[PDB]
Amino acid sequence: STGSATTTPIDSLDDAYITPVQIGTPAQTLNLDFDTGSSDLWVFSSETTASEVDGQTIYTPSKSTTAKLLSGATWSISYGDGSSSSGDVYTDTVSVGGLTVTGQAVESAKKVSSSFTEDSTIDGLLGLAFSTLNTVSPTQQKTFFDNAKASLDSPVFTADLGYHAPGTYNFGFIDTTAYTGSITYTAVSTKQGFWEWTSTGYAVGSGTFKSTSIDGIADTGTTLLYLPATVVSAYWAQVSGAKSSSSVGGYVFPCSATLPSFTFGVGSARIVIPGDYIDFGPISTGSSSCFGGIQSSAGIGINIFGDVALKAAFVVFNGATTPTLGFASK
Repeated sequence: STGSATTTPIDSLDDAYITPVQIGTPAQTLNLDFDTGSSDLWVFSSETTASEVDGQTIYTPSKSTTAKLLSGATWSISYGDGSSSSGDVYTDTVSVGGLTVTGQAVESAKKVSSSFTEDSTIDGLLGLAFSTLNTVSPTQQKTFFDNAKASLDSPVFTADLGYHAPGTYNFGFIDTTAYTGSITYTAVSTKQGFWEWTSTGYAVGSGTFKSTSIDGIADTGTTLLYLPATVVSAYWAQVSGAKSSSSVGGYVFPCSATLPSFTFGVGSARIVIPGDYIDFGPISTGSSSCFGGIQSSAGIGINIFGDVALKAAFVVFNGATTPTLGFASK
């Protein structure tokens, strides 16, 4: 089997992407944030504290003839950005882009933190990291991809995120028309439960490539590109007037600037992030200070290849017995 679903930016900055997912019988379609940095499929629901729901579409398990309470199971997750959610668990039928899993754990939120309530466009998350990170207790549950894997034509999914435009998540096949050149594959460590890999270096604009190992994770659920402070300083030094602002929380730059590109290495291959992808717009409405899309990972504890980096590539998440990651230009 295969599946193919369009993923759409939630706003004009590409802050996140939502993908429609069918849950239950008859189908209840919710728009979920596909997240290669976590391993829980959770949804706003009829059980979510009413004051914490503000415009999201909710899953109502009592209206699904295939929903079953997973007796005794609870979940609670805290994400790297300080957000959180928790609740109980149903199993139900879940379909993405024509690919159907029966008996998928659907984690129903009883509580969500403020940033989730404030994002009316995101009805929940669909985790695509390794199932070892799933938070369901006392019986850990499998991700949608892990449940689908055995049935897929090939044990892979691909992320093709758009810049200021829709893109695609495919399951079970590699669309050879969706990228240019060849796909370069690179080793993955699953020891922390993430799609963790080592970039071979970077370049700023038209500058020379610096060969240096940069360990990090491919995280579709993170908006920006978080890299070591040395690398980030080298980038912003090429933008007149750019500076790190403690009050704003990162590097800012004059909105009148033209940003240089940023290249990262994948083996001997190179992925180029155009300068425009690094512009996240005014820090507040009407400001002439703009927020940068490349930020320091110091204090996060890990480097993160988030959407800014991933949307410059066609990315293969190869879930074979020994997982690997593939990157192609597009």
